[PDB]
Amino acid sequence: RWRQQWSGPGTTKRFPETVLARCVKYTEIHPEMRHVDCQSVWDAFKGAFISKHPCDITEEDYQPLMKLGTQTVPCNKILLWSRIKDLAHQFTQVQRDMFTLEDTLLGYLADDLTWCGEFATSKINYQSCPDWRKDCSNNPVSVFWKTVSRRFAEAACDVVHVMLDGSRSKIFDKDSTFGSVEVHNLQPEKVQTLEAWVIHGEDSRDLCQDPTIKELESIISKRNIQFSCKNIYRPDK
Amino acid sequence: RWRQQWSGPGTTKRFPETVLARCVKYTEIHPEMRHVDCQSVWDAFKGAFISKHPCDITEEDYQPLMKLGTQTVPCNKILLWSRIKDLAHQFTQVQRDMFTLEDTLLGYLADDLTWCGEFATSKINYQSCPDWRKDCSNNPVSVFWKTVSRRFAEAACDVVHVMLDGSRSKIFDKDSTFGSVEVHNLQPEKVQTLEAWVIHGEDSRDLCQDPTIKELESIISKRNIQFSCKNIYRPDK
Ligand SMILES: COCCO[C@H]1CC[C@H](Nc2cc(=O)n(C)c3ccc(-c4c[n+]([C@@H]5O[C@H](COP(=O)(O)OP(=O)(O)OC[C@H]6O[C@@H](n7cnc8c(N)ncnc87)[C@H](O)[C@@H]6O)[C@@H](O)[C@H]5O)cs4)cc23)CC1
Ligand SMILES: COCCO[C@H]1CC[C@H](Nc2cc(=O)n(C)c3ccc(-c4c[n+]([C@@H]5O[C@H](COP(=O)(O)OP(=O)(O)OC[C@H]6O[C@@H](n7cnc8c(N)ncnc87)[C@H](O)[C@@H]6O)[C@@H](O)[C@H]5O)cs4)cc23)CC1
Repeated sequence: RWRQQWSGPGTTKRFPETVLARCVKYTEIHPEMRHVDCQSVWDAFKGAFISKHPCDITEEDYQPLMKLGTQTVPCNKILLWSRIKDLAHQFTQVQRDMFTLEDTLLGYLADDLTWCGEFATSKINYQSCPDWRKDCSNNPVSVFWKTVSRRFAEAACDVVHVMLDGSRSKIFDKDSTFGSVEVHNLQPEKVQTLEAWVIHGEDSRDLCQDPTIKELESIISKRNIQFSCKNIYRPDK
Repeated sequence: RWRQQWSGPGTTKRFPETVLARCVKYTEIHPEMRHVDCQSVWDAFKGAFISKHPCDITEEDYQPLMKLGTQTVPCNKILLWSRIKDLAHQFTQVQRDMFTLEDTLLGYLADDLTWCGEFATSKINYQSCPDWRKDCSNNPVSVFWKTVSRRFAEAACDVVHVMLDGSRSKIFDKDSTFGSVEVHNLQPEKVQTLEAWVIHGEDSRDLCQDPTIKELESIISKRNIQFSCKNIYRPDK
């Protein structure tokens, strides 16, 4: 390998223009967030990773951006999800009431983008960016999602819902973002119940009996939060 | 996390003095290598990782050191090993004929040490060093062993022996240094046979029938190298 050769795709083409345009469009769907200066938002985003080594990013790097993208969503209307992105977002696009992280400004900005800096320059690396597994874990994208997913989980309250893919071999994966960051940052003072919606892909079983679901229950119970689980048998309906 | 916070142990206490002393002692066990200037060897070693980000090390970083530690060992007398370090080295300490990588100068120098640089300084990081899995793969230690193990495998010829731990659940592990670097760098022009010695830990089975051993055979066969396997039932004897 050569210096700064990473295994992952490079920064999304036209990433600066895309983030700015997404901030502009979000400010229009959500009159609550028109107080946001989108050029300031982008500057803070760029400042989090530019000129920094893309294997050495910190949560504090994103703190200016978290401040400018601070957004109050009803803490009792949070939808977490794991490995069922399409249905989770179609669900909140109908409800319009419930919020996934991608329905917040910061999640919307970053959704499906990749980015990283060419260290020791002020330039964006369009050639490759670190892969979390093969290259390094503290890369600009992974650190961003770890930090905003933790803050999203920390803000939830009352009954927190999580949509899970029942057609998977690991319905609950302790190593996912949900299993490794979000579930452990639910605050028992604010959160009374974690309710899992296990979406079936035809499986007549009670997937709340699945061993990974029982594993999730044990994690939740040890945090002094109650657990609830429901089968959703016909995702269509 | 904070900047340069790694998950692995810091550089071995007194690492510079240890590497130098080990080079001195090796030059005395092996009159063949007294042409080696140990201060030059250490300077090259230090130069490979000092002032470089410990998540961005390259094979070329170690090329000055490889040159100064060039060592000819009989290519037909190589012993590779995986997960049976103690017996493999007791074997070559008796034989004195066969060489593991730790019996070469460079392997001897680094054996059981850890090291890394504080990036943007010329100082050694004694607090922590990247863990290959949790932090980043291209760290000074992992890159060193990947590079010297590849060159060791590239130099082998005729019948190459590999000692393996038959008491393990994965007798052959495709992800080990042996499985992922060494076996794929055996040169079919030089190497006629890879012979596995599967050491038993009381298991009367033919462990050459093990599925991971058959997996190894398939890898070796696809490289146009013959395969041989032997059970060693009484490691004591
Ligand atoms: C002891 O310390 C261990 C803690 O280390 C954490 C482990 C997770 C890691 N996060 C990401 C890393 C990453 O590199 N990229 C590109 C992401 C892109 C989008 C997102 C999003 C998260 N969320 C919220 O979290 C739940 C969904 O996320 P889930 O992971 O549960 O569901 P899944 O369908 O499996 O993933 C979806 C995408 O994310 C990628 N993905 C996941 N895991 C990855 C990993 N380990 N490596 C590389 N890709 C990873 C996957 O390839 C898919 O493109 C939801 O409730 C959201 O509220 C919405 S978007 C996350 C990442 C940060 C560091
Ligand atoms: C698609 O690209 C994938 C290629 O990526 C490679 C994967 C392997 C990695 N190598 C090391 C990484 C490392 O961070 N450190 C501290 C090492 C220390 C000593 C050595 C030595 C190798 N050898 C020759 O190789 C065979 C034995 O080695 P084996 O691995 O087969 O047997 P095992 O008993 O399991 O390991 C023994 C020690 O090495 C550590 N160990 C292994 N694997 C590791 C890993 N992935 N992460 C972190 N520790 C790892 C393990 O914790 C034990 O302390 C022999 O025939 C030698 O000739 C003699 S010393 C290697 C490393 C380099 C990058």
